[PDB]
Amino acid sequence: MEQNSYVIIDETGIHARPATMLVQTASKFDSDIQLEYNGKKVNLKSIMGVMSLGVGKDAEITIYADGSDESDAIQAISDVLSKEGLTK
Repeated sequence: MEQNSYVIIDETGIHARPATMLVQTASKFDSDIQLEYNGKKVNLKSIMGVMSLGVGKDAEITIYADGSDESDAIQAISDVLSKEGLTK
């Protein structure tokens, strides 16, 4: 299983807007990607979780992936994350 950590830079804190794309692009692949935040792991396939993940700004989040696209899913995430600008 391959994961990926990041830092929130969006004062909006990963919301349903992005959480959607991330979650989407996450499962959209196949691998079993999971969201994490300050030891708070969840399902990167559900918003209710990514949303209730209080992905506040200045907060460091993470995402896991265990499949055949895991790495590919991780590459998509960071992309979606940076794509929106919730991180870096």
